[PDB]
Amino acid sequence: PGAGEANYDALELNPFETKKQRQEQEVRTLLNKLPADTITLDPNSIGSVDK
Amino acid sequence: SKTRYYLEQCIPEMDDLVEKGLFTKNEVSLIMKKRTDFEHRLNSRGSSINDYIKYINYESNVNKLRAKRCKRILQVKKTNSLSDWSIQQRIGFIYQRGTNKFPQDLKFWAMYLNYMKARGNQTSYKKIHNIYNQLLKLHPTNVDIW
Amino acid sequence: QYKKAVSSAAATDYLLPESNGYLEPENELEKTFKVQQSEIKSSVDVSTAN
Amino acid sequence: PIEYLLFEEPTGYAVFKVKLQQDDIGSRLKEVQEQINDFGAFTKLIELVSFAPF
Amino acid sequence: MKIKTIKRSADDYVPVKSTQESQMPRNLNPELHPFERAREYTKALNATKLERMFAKPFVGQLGYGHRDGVYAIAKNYGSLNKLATGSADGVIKYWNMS
Amino acid sequence: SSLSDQLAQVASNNATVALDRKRRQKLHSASLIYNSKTAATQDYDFIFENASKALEELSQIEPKFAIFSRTLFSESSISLDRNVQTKEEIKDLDNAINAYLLLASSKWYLAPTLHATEWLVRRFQIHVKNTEMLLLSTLNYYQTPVFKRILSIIKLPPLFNCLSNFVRSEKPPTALTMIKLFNDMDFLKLYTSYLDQCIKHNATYTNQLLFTTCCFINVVA
Amino acid sequence: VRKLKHHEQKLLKKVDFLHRDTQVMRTYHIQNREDYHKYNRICGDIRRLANKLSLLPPTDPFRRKHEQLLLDKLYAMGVLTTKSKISDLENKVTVSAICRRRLPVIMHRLKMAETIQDAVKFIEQGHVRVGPNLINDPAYLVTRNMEDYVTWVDNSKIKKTLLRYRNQIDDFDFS
Amino acid sequence: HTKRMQHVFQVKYSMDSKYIISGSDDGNVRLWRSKAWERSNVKTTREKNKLEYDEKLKERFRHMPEIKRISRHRHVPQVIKKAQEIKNIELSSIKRRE
Amino acid sequence: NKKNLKYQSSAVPFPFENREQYERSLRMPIGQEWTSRASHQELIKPRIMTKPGQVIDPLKAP
Repeated sequence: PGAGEANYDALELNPFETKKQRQEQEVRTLLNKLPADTITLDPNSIGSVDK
Repeated sequence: SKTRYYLEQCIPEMDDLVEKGLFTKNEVSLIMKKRTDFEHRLNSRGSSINDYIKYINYESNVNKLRAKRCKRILQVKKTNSLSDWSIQQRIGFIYQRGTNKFPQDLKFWAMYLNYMKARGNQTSYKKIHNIYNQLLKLHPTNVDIW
Repeated sequence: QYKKAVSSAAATDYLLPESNGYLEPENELEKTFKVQQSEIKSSVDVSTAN
Repeated sequence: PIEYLLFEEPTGYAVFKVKLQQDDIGSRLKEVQEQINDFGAFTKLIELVSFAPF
Repeated sequence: MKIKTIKRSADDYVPVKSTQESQMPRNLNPELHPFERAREYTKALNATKLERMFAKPFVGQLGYGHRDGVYAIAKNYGSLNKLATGSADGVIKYWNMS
Repeated sequence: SSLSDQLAQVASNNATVALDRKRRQKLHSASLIYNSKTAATQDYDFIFENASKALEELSQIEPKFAIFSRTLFSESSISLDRNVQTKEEIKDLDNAINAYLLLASSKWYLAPTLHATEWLVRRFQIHVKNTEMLLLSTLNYYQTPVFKRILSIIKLPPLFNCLSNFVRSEKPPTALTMIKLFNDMDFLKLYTSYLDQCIKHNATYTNQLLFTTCCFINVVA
Repeated sequence: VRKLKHHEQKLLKKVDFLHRDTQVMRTYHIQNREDYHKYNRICGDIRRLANKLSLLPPTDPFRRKHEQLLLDKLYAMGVLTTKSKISDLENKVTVSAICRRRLPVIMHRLKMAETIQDAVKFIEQGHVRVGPNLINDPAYLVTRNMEDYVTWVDNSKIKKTLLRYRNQIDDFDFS
Repeated sequence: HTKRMQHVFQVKYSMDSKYIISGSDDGNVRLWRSKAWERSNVKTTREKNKLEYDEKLKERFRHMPEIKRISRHRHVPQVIKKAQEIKNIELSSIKRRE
Repeated sequence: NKKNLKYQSSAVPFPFENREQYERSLRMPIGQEWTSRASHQELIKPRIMTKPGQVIDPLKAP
């Protein structure tokens, strides 16, 4: 009865995807793929400052 | 998109309406399902005056239900809230959108005028003027309108 | 500014499209783990049963 | 500063209200000339207001 | 034993018409949208790359020019087409930049 | 039982669920009066207003249809969906629709019946969920554009392969083909059950009985 | 993936994880991409043997004997026709030479079948024999002498019809 | 900078703030874009929002080393490059004798 | 877990005065996926905005 999350988010994952939406979104994610070395233990370590 | 803009603009009065004890979460959510259906039908191409009219009719019935609900559940003629004028403001917004999209339909223009005049207690003498100015400019050779 | 942002997120929450589903007893004699997949399929919607 | 325009037609006069102004210096550029051709951008620049038929 | 599950109305998600634009549910749950810093950093980096490949400054020159080098320019502070240029030849011109 | 078979079974179960835009335009484009384009573009409100007018005309013809106006022809009937109801409510729908087809088998020469049944097709997907009843209802009108269109939009249960060969052609099915159909032995049991239902509900008429008896004669012949 | 547009090409010019191989596929009809890669790797193997044997001191009986062994064995395989050179070995041993040594191509130049695809169909249907024994798999490089002794299997419809046209059929041999 | 523009003697910035006019003594009155991107056409609201979002994001991440390297790389004539390194040398000299 | 310099920033960008101002703004995100539409707009509204083809007189008020 309560396993999956009832209300998803279209910008990320559509259970309903017309072929054109799917391919367009594929190119979208391909553009914005994160660099491999961004993977770290704390996903905020990009922001800070040092000199 | 623009539908998202309209829905979020609708949120706060919904917040107020649930906050005051006269609409349950589920009922309000159903109301928003219907709202979203209408919003997409207007925004998407191929829409028609029938869609605008049905949207208006649904909202008017919601307003009536809200009025009777506040009459019954707390026996107050008028809550000093945001909603009580929010629904009619949205109806006016619908009329304006419909007429800016189909300035041809005399029947819709006339529904607009009848609504605004009949609710004329709170409305503007000036607002009737503006509607009539715009209509006359668009259809100068309608002696019926004149 | 941050607080304005999170209040906006909460309003979106009023705007969500659906609702999670649950499973509760109503009672004390019977317990949840005693239900059977046949019982659920009988008691629920045909799209899910399919 | 082009607030309105007048357009004569075989079936009567039309008057349009200019909503935005295309930039005045860039007018000779490929980009603004194309937006004149396209219909989507012309609607953003112009909305009809009046129409008196003959 | 009151139960219910996630039931979707295909009528609600996939519109009956063909022209009608399907709806895009949105959920602003932070755990649903996972990478803020890395995602936005790459959006900004792509943005600067696009800036560099769209920088095209020169837009054009004004007629055939002046014979002998330009030494006076004065824009019209009232209008927007008009400037006035003048050259060491002694010849002054009033340009329509539109 | 190969995985392909098992998935064919599941596709049959989910025949009428529109899981994406393309499948929806198929299921909605299938229609009785309008061609594919206009069918795909129009809406439940339009279809339903036409249905209300048509069924009002039919009720004026004979008073029986009022109950269907009450139960299958309301704005609530605009709202509901086949797929999100439970098994019991599915059976209730099926009983109601079978009763309506039994009534409507008698006036298949009226554009009112054509329009009302068009509503029923387009909203409750009879042309997929229950086609045996529909075909059995309209079988004796087999020389009519209405029946040609029903073949065009239908999916054929395994008994009607003869009509299957005549789908999407231009010439009407012939008496000899109908005689093959009846000459089957299982189909005879099916049609026997249908006549039993018609009799117990006292809803029989000449043309239908003529076609039934002529087919039985030619079967024994 | 989508024939992606100009600007996004410029950002992502190299993101495609999805044509001499195909050219030979069409010109001499070799069987598969892995087949073509096999021939390329064979040629590379030969090249590297040449390089390393050259690195070996040229004034060595071992190196020179092994060179002559290699070149003779290649000649016997019939990929090349000459014997007097080594630069021949480094240059003209080609996927083209191997693929023209391929059996259906041999059938075509020796004129068994009018086309490469008809030749391969005949190999499948089992109508050819090399010396005693017949051949079923086209990717069969035929040695010099053997390709000289290729012909049909006996009592096949193909030979029967050939002889019928010639009016030289002879049923004693049950041709 | 251009190979065909020399001794900029007069500069005037335009009354719509969008363009730059430059009179140069080779006899020419060129005119340039103030921001080298902003095409003059009218932009659909979606595109406009995306562009403003671009600008906000890169103002946010302006000082990250990769983005700074990319958005500061601009090609300059060799005369200006060499003059700049010489001028830097002279300033270092002054500074350390001081 | 030594932090990475290439993705470490360099100096507080302009519109901020202090490192902590900078850090908190980095805590708040802009993109469409993390804020409602209205908040996304008013966060990306640029400081100075001009109408397209009009002339900008200097201000005059007393």
